[PDB]
Amino acid sequence: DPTLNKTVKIRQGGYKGKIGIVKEANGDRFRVELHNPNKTIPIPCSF
Amino acid sequence: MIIPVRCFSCGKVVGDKWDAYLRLLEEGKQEGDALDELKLKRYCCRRMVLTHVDLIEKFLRYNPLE
Amino acid sequence: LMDDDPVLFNRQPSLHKMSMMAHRVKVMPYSTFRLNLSVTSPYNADFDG
Amino acid sequence: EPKVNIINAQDDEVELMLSDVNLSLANSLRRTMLAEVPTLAIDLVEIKMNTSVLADEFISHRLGLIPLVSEDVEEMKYSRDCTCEDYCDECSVVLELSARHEGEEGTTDVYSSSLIKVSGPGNLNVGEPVRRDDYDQGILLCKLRNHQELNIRCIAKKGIAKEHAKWSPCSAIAFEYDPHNKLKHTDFWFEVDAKKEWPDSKYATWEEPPKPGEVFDYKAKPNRFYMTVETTGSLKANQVFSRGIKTLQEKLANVLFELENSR
Amino acid sequence: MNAPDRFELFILPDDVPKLKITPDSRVPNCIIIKFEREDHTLANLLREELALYPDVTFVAYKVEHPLFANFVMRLQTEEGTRPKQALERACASIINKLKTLDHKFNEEWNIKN
Amino acid sequence: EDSMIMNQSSIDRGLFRSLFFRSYMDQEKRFGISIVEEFEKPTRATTLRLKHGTYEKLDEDGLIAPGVRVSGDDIIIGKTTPIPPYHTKRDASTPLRSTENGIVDQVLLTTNQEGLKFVKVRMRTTKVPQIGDKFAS
Amino acid sequence: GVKYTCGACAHNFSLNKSDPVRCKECGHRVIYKARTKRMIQFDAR
RNA sequence: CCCGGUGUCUUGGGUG
Ligand SMILES: [Zn+2]
Ligand SMILES: [Zn+2]
Ligand SMILES: [Zn+2]
Repeated sequence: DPTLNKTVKIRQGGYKGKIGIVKEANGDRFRVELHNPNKTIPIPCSF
Repeated sequence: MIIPVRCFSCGKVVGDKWDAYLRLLEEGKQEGDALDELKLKRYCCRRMVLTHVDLIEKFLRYNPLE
Repeated sequence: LMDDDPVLFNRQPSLHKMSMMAHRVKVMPYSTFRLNLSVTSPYNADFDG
Repeated sequence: EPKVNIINAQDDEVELMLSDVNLSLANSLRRTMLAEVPTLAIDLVEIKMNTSVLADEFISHRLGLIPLVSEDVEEMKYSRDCTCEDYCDECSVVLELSARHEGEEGTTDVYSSSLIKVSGPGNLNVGEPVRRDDYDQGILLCKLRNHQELNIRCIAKKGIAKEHAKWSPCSAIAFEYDPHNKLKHTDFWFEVDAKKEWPDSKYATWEEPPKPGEVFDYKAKPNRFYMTVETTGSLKANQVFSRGIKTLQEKLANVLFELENSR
Repeated sequence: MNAPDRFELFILPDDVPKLKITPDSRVPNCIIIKFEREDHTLANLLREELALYPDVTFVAYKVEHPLFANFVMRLQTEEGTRPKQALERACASIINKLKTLDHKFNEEWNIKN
Repeated sequence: EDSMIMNQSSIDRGLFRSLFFRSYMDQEKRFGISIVEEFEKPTRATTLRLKHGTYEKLDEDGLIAPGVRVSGDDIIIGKTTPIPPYHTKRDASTPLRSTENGIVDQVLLTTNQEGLKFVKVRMRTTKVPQIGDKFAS
Repeated sequence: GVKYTCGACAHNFSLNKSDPVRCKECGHRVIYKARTKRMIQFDAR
């Protein structure tokens, strides 16, 4: 999986337009460490 | 640090009235009267301007690192 | 941990046996433990820190 | 049957009397105007350079509080409801700011008037920085000294005050009724004589005093509600009262829809 | 760290109905209505309106916990009327009063313009 | 019982909000004539007993750069120590405290009295009042 | 390679691993790393 | 190709 630790932008949902980093990519549901709030969200790969 | 944009308690914008307040004090008006002229009638808004302390003038005196 | 699970709750210093009573857990947002106000007395607890 | 009598009016505050309604409706109108009337406000700040003495999120925090012209916001969509990828012209306004101080002396004050609208919805009067006059520099954001620069890109979005108070279209809402306490909803604290020790309402002369020998009307209800709606300039005062009523209608309409669909 | 998202006050999850009606079979003709993602703002408005209707014998609400934006209303009507229908009537009355109220403000506003 | 209700809108406009700063210091130690620790981004192939956190925020000089957000257990200063008698070094890096987050604000690089390299990393975050925080008149 | 900044005269320059820790212009021995290339976003809340 | 952990002894100030 060559998608971990690379910078990401979210294009759908309530967090649309925010920068983040892929913290964990087990399967389908990613963990993005969103730059804004101090938390790591669970998010689907379509987003 | 620098004048707040809004009154904490009620939300009326007070961040555009700081310059006007300092000028009125040079002309010899008293603090109560200066606030009156700016139409800050509720005492929640008055505390914001009357008790702010402008520290940013001090921090700027430190020569830019870059 | 989930609803209705019993847990042992305890506030030092334990001076007598009602310093340790079992409560039912109710999961809630924020970062404090919540107590119904009528149990503050046996723990000699208050909310000043 | 509801009646309104406007006591005073100007651009940013309307003082008015509201009558022949229930207390609960006057209160729900008060709450709706504070909390649920949409406005436009900065919600994302991209800092490409900030060498001022203020911390990055400190400056960003002030930006969120700047009131923006929100007149045409009803035709605009929420970001969370738009079918597009990322952000486009239909769900956001883009603003830009760039300041710098050349010279070894003096201070450059960065004001809200330097916020330049770059992109936004076509022909919609939104995303414009509030200004009293034309020579009014506006809200102080930062201060700069030699070689210090501030170059930021701001994304403004539609939102409501339930999420964050910066989207609130109103400051205070003055509100009172029954200036002579005929309904006896309060029991006055006094040392010697209650009437001399409590000041008069500013609407004491709009309602006659209670007759000394007059009997207690246990059937009287609150019926006249005087309120003043001040705004920040993000919306005009007449729009806030109108859209408060409009917003409250759709919420009740949505409840009505759900009952006739659940069968 | 444990603060919930503030947008959860008004945005409805997809698996969660905005409105849920259940019976209270302990007494005749009584329903429990659970409102999701709503406040005192909506609830108090409906409650007083309903109480002035002659065929509503009981109406009440509670916001069980301010950290969760919901409330639950209890509504009992006499044998003739069906509670759910009566709720629709209360809704339409208030929409009408606010429509009237919006109209009368507009008229008075132009005169002062 | 001595708690208090605070107006959430006042918090939103900035009431009692505060900055918080933490500085981390590290330096290279000497173990012999030419045996010194070295600041670098440690390669997984050559260094044993690596930390579990991510190393992907370090630049090539072994130091993280200002402006990057960091979370707990992330490495912000990479340093190795050689193993005495390839595959010769051992990690001696410093992770961010597990309970914290924020933005790297400024990185000082200099040398100490003994001439070896010396760094300080200051991290800033903002603490917003919430349920449980203490106040007093 | 990596951008730095002189704590005295503010000249910018780069250094690799081998070079001594000083400013080329004035010899000042206190230096600071430059701002990262990546964009930073804040929610203005 | 699984598993994967790092400190001990004292001093000073707080919290309840
Ligand atoms: Zn105020
Ligand atoms: Zn859009
Ligand atoms: Zn120099």
